[PDB]
Amino acid sequence: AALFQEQAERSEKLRTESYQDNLTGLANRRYFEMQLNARVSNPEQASSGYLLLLRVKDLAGLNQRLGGQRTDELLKAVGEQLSRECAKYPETQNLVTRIRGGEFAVLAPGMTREEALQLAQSLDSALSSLYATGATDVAAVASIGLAPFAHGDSPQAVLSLGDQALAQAEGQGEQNWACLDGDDHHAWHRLLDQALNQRRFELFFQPVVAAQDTQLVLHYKVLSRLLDEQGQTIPAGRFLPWLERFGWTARLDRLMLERVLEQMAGHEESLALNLSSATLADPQALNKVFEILRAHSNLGARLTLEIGEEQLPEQAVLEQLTRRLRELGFSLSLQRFGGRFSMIGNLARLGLAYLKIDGSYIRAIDQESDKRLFIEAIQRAAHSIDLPLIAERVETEGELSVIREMGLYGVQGQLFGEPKPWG
Repeated sequence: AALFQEQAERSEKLRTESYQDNLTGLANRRYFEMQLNARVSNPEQASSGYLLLLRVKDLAGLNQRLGGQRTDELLKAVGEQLSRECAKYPETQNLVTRIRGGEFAVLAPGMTREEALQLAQSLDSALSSLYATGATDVAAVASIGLAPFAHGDSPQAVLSLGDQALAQAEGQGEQNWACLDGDDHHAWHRLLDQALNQRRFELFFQPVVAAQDTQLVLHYKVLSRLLDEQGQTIPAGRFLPWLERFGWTARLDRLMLERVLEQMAGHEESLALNLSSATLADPQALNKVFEILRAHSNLGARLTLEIGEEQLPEQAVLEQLTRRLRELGFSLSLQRFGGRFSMIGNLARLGLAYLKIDGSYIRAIDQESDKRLFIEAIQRAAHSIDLPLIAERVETEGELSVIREMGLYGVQGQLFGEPKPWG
């Protein structure tokens, strides 16, 4: 659509102008902070992990002794070297940002300290190449601080740990890095291998309603809750990253799909359900899934699968996945969508039930222009292709009225019910 194509550049220009640091291409502090604030809040995204704070040694000195232009060039030079080291860790993806000239950060949710230690050294070792290069004249180049943050730690709290690490690193004339101070690594292992075998995850449901008619329910997202010794539940956030460090994620989709598939034959409502990259990465349990889908031909209409915008395979494959699905009469959509159209290309070609907007963009839309603006930009470019839009993490009576002003299709979030277990 010659139309779509204009509105999908106009929307991506508007991402970059808003959330992209122009120099390095990395996220701006604004975006970054929106993520931290928005992740801690979210039971399914939080929050064990690590924080990287890097400050470059002697900004001022560098500017005098080398002048602004060759200084700017330098931070480009590190943006890169940061990304390069942070590739190995996917969770970090999209979370590498530059706060202030000379200072950058990476949120690495669900990161092992040992991983952190290794990351710092590799990064530190890699960072020095710049000095030799002639890029900087300070040999130590930059200071590296890694703060470990527990989940349930407020973002402000999380940042504060980071400042200490950087400072700790700074007060060290031997090395340039540091990290503050499992567990337990094997307890999680055993607890999880176990619960999977024993089919011991519960099915939680969150309502998704029409934005126009709040009373009108489009579908219930099925979230996951791990059980523990006392049938207490544990939320996707805490445990998910542990499935990954262990490779058991596909195990879960497979389970959580057998359970949904049965339970749906208890009623007639419409559901929605995650589908990991790790089930798509593997071709063995991936295909399992279609077979499960094939047997239950009947419910394809009532079920809808959901990938994270980050977890996408190649548009080439995606086309394959979206199609092979439609054949089974089942629907597909995207979640944690953040306007990276350039990545999809073939979107209008896919035939998605909808896109669920990462909700990091929703919180305080009424009150925060740049967000409201960026989304208006998006609905417009997905209106054209009659691809419905759903907002996650709507909590406030206000945020809602702004979406009705925006004419999005639908809403999900604390405002319409936390996730619970109704059938």
